[PDB]
Amino acid sequence: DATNSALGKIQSVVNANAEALNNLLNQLSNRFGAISASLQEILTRLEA
Amino acid sequence: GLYEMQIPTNFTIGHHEEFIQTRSPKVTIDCAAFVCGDNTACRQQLVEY
Repeated sequence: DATNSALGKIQSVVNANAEALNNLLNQLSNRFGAISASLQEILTRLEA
Repeated sequence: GLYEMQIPTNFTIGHHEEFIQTRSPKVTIDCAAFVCGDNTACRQQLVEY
């Protein structure tokens, strides 16, 4: 309960892993295409 | 007893040399600079990536 170094490292590890996964999730929003990151928006707007 | 003297006598001392790498340069890359330079128009697209 007094800024323990091990707890610091433990939380840092947990956070780092969470960040890695969130970066991957956020990747989906990249919109590499010309219309939308949402497949449904592409599919229901463009010609087949 | 004969053998230790048949082999170059007096217990003569010679030498060898060896080398081990252990390291490499600390290469670092400014991802954004690499992809886009001072070109603001580029950086404004790059942000999505």
